[PDB]
Amino acid sequence: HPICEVSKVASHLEVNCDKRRLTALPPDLPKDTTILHLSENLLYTFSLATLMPYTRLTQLNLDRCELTKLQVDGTLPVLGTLDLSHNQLQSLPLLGQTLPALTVLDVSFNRLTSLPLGALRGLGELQELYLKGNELKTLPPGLLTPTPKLEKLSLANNRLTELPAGLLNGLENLDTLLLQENSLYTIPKGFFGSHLLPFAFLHGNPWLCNCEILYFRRWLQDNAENVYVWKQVVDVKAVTSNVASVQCDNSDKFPVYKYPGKGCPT
Amino acid sequence: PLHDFYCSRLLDLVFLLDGSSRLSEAEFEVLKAFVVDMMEQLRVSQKWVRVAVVEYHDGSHAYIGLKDRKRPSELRRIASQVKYAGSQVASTSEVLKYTLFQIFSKIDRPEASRIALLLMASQEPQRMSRNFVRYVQGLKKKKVIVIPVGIGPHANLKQIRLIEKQAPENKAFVLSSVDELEQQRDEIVSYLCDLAPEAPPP
Ligand SMILES: C[As](C)(=O)[O-]
Ligand SMILES: [Ca+2]
Repeated sequence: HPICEVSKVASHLEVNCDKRRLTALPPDLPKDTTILHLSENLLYTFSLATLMPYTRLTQLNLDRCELTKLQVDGTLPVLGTLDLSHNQLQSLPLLGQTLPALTVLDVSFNRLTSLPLGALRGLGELQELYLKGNELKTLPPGLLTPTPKLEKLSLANNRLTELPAGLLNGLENLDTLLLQENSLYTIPKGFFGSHLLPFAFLHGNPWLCNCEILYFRRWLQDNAENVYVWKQVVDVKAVTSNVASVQCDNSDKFPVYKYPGKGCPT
Repeated sequence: PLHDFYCSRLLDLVFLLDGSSRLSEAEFEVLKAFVVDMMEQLRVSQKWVRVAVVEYHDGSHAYIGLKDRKRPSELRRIASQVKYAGSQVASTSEVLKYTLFQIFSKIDRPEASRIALLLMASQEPQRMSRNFVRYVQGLKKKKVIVIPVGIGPHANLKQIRLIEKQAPENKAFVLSSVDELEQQRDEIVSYLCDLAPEAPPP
């Protein structure tokens, strides 16, 4: 190919078109491409239908491409991974009818202010969803209903003030939930259900310690070993167990799991 | 430097560095030099051979991830500059938990050998070891080979033996100090070479 680098790693045909000041998809890519890197280009707009000739495409990286709009139509039958992180998307595209085999979706660090109803419909194979670093205030009901296989969910560093009571419904395989650095103040009763959740990040929220936090306090007490702090300094990412990181707003860093709840109804 | 031998393999290799006070700062530098040596011998390039580097004490501190797209010399530099923690506690259970769920959760490259090199010099409080076996079994199901390297007289031998019993491939190495790292490096690297599928020299 005259523009992009073509490389073969094991069974994968990796095509590298990144960091090339591209404003559009280069034509005549190898038809047996399985991985396409378009990262760090000047695309601003892109259309998934233009990738339909590449019937073996399983991974697509469109990160850091200044995307403001992603046109979605046609079908990429075997795409498993889509990276749309670090763009400027204001609305989440509906990918379900175009990417039925998608298992990983990353739209972190965009400009999402809301998620549409039935946003994830048709994405039955989805296992990882990253929406960290957006501007989400609330989530629609049944958001994760069409994604029962979900294993990782990242909603960290948004502006969430509430979570839907049935957010984690039907998620028997969830192992990582990231909700740190939002504006959450309470957890609805029954939110976590009975499913074991190995990793939960809940620090950096203004938890309101009143009688409404009691369900949360109990869950924290029962799951103290599953509550973690996420911290990135320079390039080093740190993940550390610390249930005391979940703290009451308007206090001397008082941990929610120790909140007495004096005067609350029994 | 010129090592005794080199080999290119289709391999995902995770270095897990004990960050307890059981190792002095100078000894930790020997551990880090050992890691860099292995990266050189294995011709690490984040292409056919990918690496992750985690220092663990109370929690996991990830300096390199398998999908980090950086040039080899930068990877080696990063590993050599891993900060000494010298903490009281280095939890093996937490770092294996982290490895199972956060590093090796998704098998994007099933043809590659997956190895967790667990470099141990300390012994976590038994309070933290309740799910230790579950995590080793978890890695087994994920086709991840766990290679415990015990360093010094304070290495958790009990956990090392437990790792061995979960799967035949989990070969253990027991060293008297960090000075034996370079002495047994060839044997450890050789085991990886004979274990993993071959890769083209870049
Ligand atoms: C020859 As040497 C001890 O640097 O592997
Ligand atoms: Ca050296």
